[PDB]
Amino acid sequence: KKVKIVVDRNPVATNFEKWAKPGHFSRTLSKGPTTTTWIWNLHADAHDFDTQTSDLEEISRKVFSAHFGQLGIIFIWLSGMYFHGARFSNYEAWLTDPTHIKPSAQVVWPIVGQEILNADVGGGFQGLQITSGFFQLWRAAGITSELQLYTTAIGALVMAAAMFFAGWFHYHKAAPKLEWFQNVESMLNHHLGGLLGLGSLAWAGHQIHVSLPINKLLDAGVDPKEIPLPHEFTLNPELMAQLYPSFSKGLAPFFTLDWAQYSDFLTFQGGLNPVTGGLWLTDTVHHHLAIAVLFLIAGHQYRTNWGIGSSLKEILEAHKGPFTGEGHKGLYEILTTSWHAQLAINLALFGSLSIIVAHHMYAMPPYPYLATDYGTQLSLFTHHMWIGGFCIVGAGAHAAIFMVRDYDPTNNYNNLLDRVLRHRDAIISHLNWVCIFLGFHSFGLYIHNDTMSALGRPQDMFSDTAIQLQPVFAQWVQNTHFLAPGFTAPNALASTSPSWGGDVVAVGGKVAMMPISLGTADFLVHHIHAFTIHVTVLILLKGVLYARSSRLIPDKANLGFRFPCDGPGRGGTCQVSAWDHVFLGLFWMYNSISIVIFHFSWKMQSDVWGTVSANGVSHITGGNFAQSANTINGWLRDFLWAQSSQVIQSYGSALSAYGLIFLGAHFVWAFSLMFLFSGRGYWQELIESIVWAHNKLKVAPAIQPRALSITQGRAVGVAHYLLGGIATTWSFFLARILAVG
Amino acid sequence: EGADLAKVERVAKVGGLYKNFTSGQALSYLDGTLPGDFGFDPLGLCDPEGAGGFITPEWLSYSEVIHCRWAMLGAAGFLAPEILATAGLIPATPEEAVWFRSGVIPPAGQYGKYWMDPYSLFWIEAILMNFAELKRWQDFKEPGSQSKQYFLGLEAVFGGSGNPAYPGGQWFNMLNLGKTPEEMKKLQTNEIRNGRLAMIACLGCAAQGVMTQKGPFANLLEHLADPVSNNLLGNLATILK
Amino acid sequence: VRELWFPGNKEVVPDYLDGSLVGDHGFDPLGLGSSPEQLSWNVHAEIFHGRLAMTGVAGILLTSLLHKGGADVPEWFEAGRVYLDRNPNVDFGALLFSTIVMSGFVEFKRLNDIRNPGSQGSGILPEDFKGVGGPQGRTVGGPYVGGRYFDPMGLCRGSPEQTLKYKWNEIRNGRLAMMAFLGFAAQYAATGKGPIDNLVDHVADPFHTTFVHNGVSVPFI
Amino acid sequence: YLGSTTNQIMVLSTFLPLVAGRFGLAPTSTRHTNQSGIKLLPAEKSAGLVSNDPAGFNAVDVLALGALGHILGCGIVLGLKSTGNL
Amino acid sequence: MKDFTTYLSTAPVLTLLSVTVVAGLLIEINRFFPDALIAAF
Ligand code: CLA
Ligand code: CLA
Ligand code: CLA
Ligand code: CLA
Ligand SMILES: CCCCCCCCCCCCCCCC(=O)OC[C@H](COP(=O)(O)OC[C@@H](O)CO)OC(=O)CCCCCCCCCCCCCCC
Ligand SMILES: CC1=C(/C=C/C(C)=C/C=C/C(C)=C/C=C/C=C(C)/C=C/C=C(C)/C=C/C2=C(C)C[C@H](O)CC2(C)C)C(C)(C)C[C@H](O)C1
Ligand SMILES: CC1=C[C@H](O)CC(C)(C)[C@H]1/C=C/C(C)=C/C=C/C(C)=C/C=C/C=C(C)/C=C/C=C(C)/C=C/C1=C(C)C[C@H](O)CC1(C)C
Repeated sequence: KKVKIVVDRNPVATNFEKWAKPGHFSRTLSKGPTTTTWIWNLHADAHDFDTQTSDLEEISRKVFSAHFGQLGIIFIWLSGMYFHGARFSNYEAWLTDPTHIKPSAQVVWPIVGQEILNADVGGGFQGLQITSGFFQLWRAAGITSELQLYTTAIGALVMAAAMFFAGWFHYHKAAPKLEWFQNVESMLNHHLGGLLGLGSLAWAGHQIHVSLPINKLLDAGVDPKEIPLPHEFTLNPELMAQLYPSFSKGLAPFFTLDWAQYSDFLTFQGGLNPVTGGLWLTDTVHHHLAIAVLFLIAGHQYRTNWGIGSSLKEILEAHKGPFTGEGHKGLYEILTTSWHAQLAINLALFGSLSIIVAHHMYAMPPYPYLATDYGTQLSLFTHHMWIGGFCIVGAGAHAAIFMVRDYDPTNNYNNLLDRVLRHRDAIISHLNWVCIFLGFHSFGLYIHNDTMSALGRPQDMFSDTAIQLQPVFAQWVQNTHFLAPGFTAPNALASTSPSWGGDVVAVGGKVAMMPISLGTADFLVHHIHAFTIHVTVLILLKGVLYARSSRLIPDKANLGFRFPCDGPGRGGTCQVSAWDHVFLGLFWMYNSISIVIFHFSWKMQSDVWGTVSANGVSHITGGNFAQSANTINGWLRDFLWAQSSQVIQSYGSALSAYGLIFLGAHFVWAFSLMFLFSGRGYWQELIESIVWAHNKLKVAPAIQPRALSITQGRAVGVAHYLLGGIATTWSFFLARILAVG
Repeated sequence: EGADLAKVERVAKVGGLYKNFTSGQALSYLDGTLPGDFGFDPLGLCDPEGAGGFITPEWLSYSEVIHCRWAMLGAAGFLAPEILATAGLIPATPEEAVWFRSGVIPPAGQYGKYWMDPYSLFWIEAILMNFAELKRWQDFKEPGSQSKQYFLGLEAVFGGSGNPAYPGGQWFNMLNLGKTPEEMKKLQTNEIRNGRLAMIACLGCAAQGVMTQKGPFANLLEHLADPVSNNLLGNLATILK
Repeated sequence: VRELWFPGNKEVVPDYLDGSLVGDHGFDPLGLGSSPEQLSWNVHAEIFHGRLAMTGVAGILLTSLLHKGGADVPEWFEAGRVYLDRNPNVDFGALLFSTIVMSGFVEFKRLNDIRNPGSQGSGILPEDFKGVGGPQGRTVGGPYVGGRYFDPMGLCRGSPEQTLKYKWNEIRNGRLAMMAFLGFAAQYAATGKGPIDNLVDHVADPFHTTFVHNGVSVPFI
Repeated sequence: YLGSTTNQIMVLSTFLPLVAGRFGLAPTSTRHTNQSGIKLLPAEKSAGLVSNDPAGFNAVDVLALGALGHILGCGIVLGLKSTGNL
Repeated sequence: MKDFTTYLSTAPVLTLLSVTVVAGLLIEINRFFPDALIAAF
């Protein structure tokens, strides 16, 4: 009762004795490495704080300090980015001519002929061509100097030191008690209001006072070295008044509720700025102010030290209906006592958020001169897609882990978790039927197209030239969004994106965004997306549901979350755990996200990206997606054989590195197969012969070479498979988009 | 909860707009000791259970006293240059003897006639205040030290007392004022009330300086001139002009 | 007990830094000398650094005082190149090799003193190079090597109080000299003149000739 | 600006919930609504708040209801402003 | 200290340190004596 601050003083002593002795955290790991399996389990169980202590207080404290360490690492990373922008980048040269200078921020040394990697990017500069979109970000912030990047990098280094000090302090000097961590209402109140709310409000203040006059002058077109420094704009309303007249009235309209007078910088326009190809910074100012107010409102819902407010538990307990029995009874207790439950929820929502970010950033480019930077477009989209997919698979894994370790049937009686666990066969049966049906009517359609094309019967295959499959619903939604401004969005002057329809937004002779048409090929690829997503969710859901028990192995949860098998009995029980379900879900997520990024790349290179020639848009590939994507041979020939020409012919250029990784990744992927098709027994007996060879010469180790465990063999295999595949696609995309575009 | 009635009877006995802002949690640990204890604690920051780090009843009380002393110094030093210039006793135009145009913030103004440039004065300030504050801190941690090691004979006056906020040795209490512990408590409450008033005054002076770009005494005079038009609401149009 | 680098704060490093070493004020906030073997090594290193820095700083001071009477002496930061120019028949590699070979002989002597404290006062050397010991309770070897050759005038033979007083003088002047040489390097980097040049520039006009005004310390001014 | 219709309506929309909350017309820090959300329960003193008011309108009641009054009043003033009224 | 040096002798740190030293050495050799295809003595 009563949310308050509670800490233990000096719980842990800051020594170096435990660094001298590896494996101190785990009782089983202690007593020396008798075999190399000890070496592997030392790392595999380093962060598994559950198996190092049963006290939820200690688990929570370790999690808190680890989060501080992660924040420190992220601040080191940001400091590195800003420092490289300040020193080894052509940012100041790129500001003057953002349309023809290729962004760069990493130079290499002369050491072994690698100097060739220094591209002739522009601005009288030589270096690798970055694709992280940092230049557009900095310009949107309103930087326009290389001293400001140095100041930001040094400030980020100081803040990294602060993060590391905070982690050390809150583990070793003043560590929170468990009842501090369990104040979820107060943490939610502070993450809705204080974090997201005040953060959005502060960013709106920055944009209003820094990013808006500076970028206004740059967009009018001025050498940045003449523009007044941001504090000059901030401190006197005279300059802003000459740029934005409403600043001549000050804050009086704000406190008089005559807010319409701020309409010159608080606009509702939508669309893209014609000169930059990005959203209006006035629109984003208004957006951040609005959502900051909305989050400050959101952060007052829950009850703390005063009577007003709602209780999460009371709200949860009151949502019960006829179809659910007890409903959300016990959900509160299984969320404020298990970290893996929160990790599953947060990872799922975070990966979905990343994917949404990717979508909303290709369609509606938010930074100046970022749409025209095709490399930045493609790289940012693909990167956020992959990050989202990984986070989603992690959500599945940690849902399984909670279902194995932190789930007790005593408090989960006839509530929602119990109801779901009590009919899992129905869910899995129907989801498997959906996967079958979608797989057939998505891939068999492509195979029918292939067979009809190979037979010389194009009048039979599904295409715009023959049997049509037109996305009527998607097209209707596109039209509805187009017709919004002035109808259902009366105060919006233009559509939110030039992808619904309208005109072609082209910047600097390059198309920024033009309407995207959906046809039979788009229908087919969307159903391919649905099929892959459904099989992935089937794998992960089946793992979560049958984590505890199964009609095959009822005592599965007694074997733990991560175990190889249960013997060759019952016909064979290989990969029956939840961990192996995550292991297969990784492969299916890879397949899903890979098809998604292939679809994005081909559709954008074929129907959006290109150059305007004063008479029409000449796309990079010429529109072949609409007619060639209907067949598998079309993807193998018109997208994968054709567009690989820029990566295999990259030797002796600045993209030569992309030519190496493209090959090198092909190695890693293939190498992964070693670990995925083989089994531990072969390797153990091979290592036995090797150890005999060593014994014959008195060079055998005292630490036993042991072949990798079954679980570790599978983990190594999947890690290498994903690494090889993702690196191949990354290098191919980058070389293609940095040689054309 | 419903208060304790007898506990909050003492807060009603200090009078004023207090009792209106005190809570049952506060009265569990604010019983009248520590001067200036009127029970105002809406957030339970001085709660002794689960104390640690810098959120302790001792550190918080010590910091409040240190702040009130620094703020009384700062309020007197905010008012004195401007009133002395407006009175014409000192040679500086009243728009140049303003506290924030003294070189503390070079963008906001400067007084380039110091016997050294501001950065070197800050260097000597850093060294001297490092001595003073580090000695004060090590006396807070070890409540009796700083009087054992040599210091040109100064170590005689650095014994301190019980409460770190009131060392009152041979130097810190030269005049030996408040010879009665009751009179000592009364004077402590004088010091804390004046110090809190000065905290509010210093925050007000900074906010007015941003808000009106003039001096605190000039703001006071221009408010007394026309109260209706020269006020917070009237100045809302011209704020950094 | 004794005087500390921080009055109060008796949380000085555990009693491996008790009031036994010469120059001991409990200054080891980073624990670099905790183990006894490393502590002995560090004592040797500190005394050697103090002596070498005392020699170097005295040489720099005198050479910078001569360079102010107009004597044909370069400053300390350009003496190497100036000499190499004025003596063209000498080879840099030769001088660098000879310095490393002759320094190496005596430094191997000192090394095998540190390994075996009394082993170097025998054989070719007499017995005075055996060392008088000193720190850690050793009665032989150490950074303090008595005899009639490293202590010819006998200023620490006789009167233990006088020996302790002179040991304290040596250690405190050595620490001061090390700090002074760090100052020499920093001033040369920030200004580009000699040490005595900087001192007379400062005393001539104490203002406008601080570290703020050189444009490198406070980087923006 | 003082006394104008946007001032009358702002002060009205801020003051009215302050009256409603004291006399049991609106939910405050003591009197909450049941799960139906439409019937108001009797006052509980479990919040731990004391005041010199007879009824017990605490400072937090004033903060909450005045904040909601400003939300409603800003909405009403801007809605009337943005429709040709006001 | 003793424990810090014991930590610096651990396989994870000493291996990484030795690989860094050997890599730096090969990088230096190739920086001063580049493009050496045969053992020309
Ligand atoms: C206004 C209040 C506030 C704010 C701003 C934050 C902010 C944050 N919290 Mg926090 N929290 C709060 C209140 C607040 N919290 C309260 C009252 C509780 C008690 C229930 C918690 C309990 C809590 C836990 C258990 C955890 C966090 C975590 C985090 C971080 C989220 C991770 C991230 O990357 O986000 C975005 C990153 C940023 C926005 C960068 C900003 C970094 C600055 C330095 C934030 C420091 C402000 C600090 C909270 C205010 C007091 C500090 C002061 C005493 C020195 C984030 C910085 C997580 C974390 O990462 O651990 C550290 C986490 O595990 N919070
Ligand atoms: C906020 C995100 C998050 C967090 C905090 C955790 C936290 C945790 N996870 Mg987890 N997980 C996540 C996301 C997350 N996970 C995601 C996104 C996935 C999908 C891949 C998984 C899938 C997963 C599985 C399958 C398992 C865990 C497990 C665990 C627990 C032990 C982890 C450990 O110490 O292993 C040790 C750390 C390592 C072995 C480091 C190696 C990890 C890979 C190989 C690095 C990849 C290489 C890297 C990208 C660089 C490649 C370049 C190369 C050339 C150098 C731990 C509490 C384990 C568990 O038992 O839970 C209790 C478990 O088996 N997680
Ligand atoms: C980021 C997450 C986070 C969270 C959830 C906490 C949470 C907590 N911290 Mg902690 N801390 C953090 C980060 C965090 N800290 C960091 C990054 C540092 C290093 C600087 C510290 C250093 C620190 C110390 C030294 C102490 C704590 C203490 C505490 C506890 C007391 C809470 C309190 O009273 O704060 C109250 C906050 C204030 C009274 C004033 C806050 C003002 C600071 C400067 C933040 C303002 C910056 C703001 C976020 C950005 C605005 C910009 C501005 C220019 C407008 C509490 C459990 C205390 C403790 O020991 O627990 C009992 C304690 O002494 N923290
Ligand atoms: C009106 C503000 C005020 C008040 C009422 C007090 C009151 C008190 N202070 Mg405090 N003090 C203040 C401001 C104040 N102080 C400020 C701004 C500082 C920072 C410099 C200090 C620093 C300080 C320390 C370090 C200590 C005290 C102590 C004390 C207590 C000792 C009794 C005493 O001498 O009373 C003070 C009487 C008055 C303040 C009335 C005089 C008012 C005039 C204007 C004073 C002007 C000073 C004078 C002109 C300078 C020359 C006089 C002298 C050199 C001959 C007492 C309760 C000591 C203590 O607690 O003993 C255990 C203690 O150690 N004070
Ligand atoms: C920055 C954002 C906001 C910060 C809020 C959080 C800060 C918390 C501060 C709370 C104070 C602590 C307890 C106070 C409790 C308290 O007040 O103590 C009572 C106070 C002093 O009491 P004493 O210490 O003298 O007690 C002894 C006597 O009271 C005996 O009865 O007496 C007063 O009434 C003075 C206050 C008058 C206030 C004058 C201000 C006039 C402004 C009016 C504005 C209205 C119009 C505005 C139009 C725009
Ligand atoms: C480990 C450690 C150290 C060192 C310990 C070592 C490494 C002892 C053994 C050292 C040895 C064998 C050093 C050998 C050095 C050879 C040198 C320095 C040759 C130098 C000649 C050069 C660089 C070139 C001269 C040209 C000149 C300029 C003119 C032309 O004609 C051309 C050319 C020949 C190229 C020191 C620092 C001394 C102290 C100790 O405390 C720590
Ligand atoms: C009680 C409580 C409890 C509950 O529970 C919670 C809460 C609510 C949180 C609370 C409250 C709080 C508050 C009110 C706070 C505030 C404070 C302040 C304002 C301070 C200041 C404070 C203030 C201060 C220090 C000030 C100081 C000042 C100074 C130094 C100044 C200086 C100067 C001068 C002379 C002049 C020149 O030319 C400049 C300079 C050099 C600059």
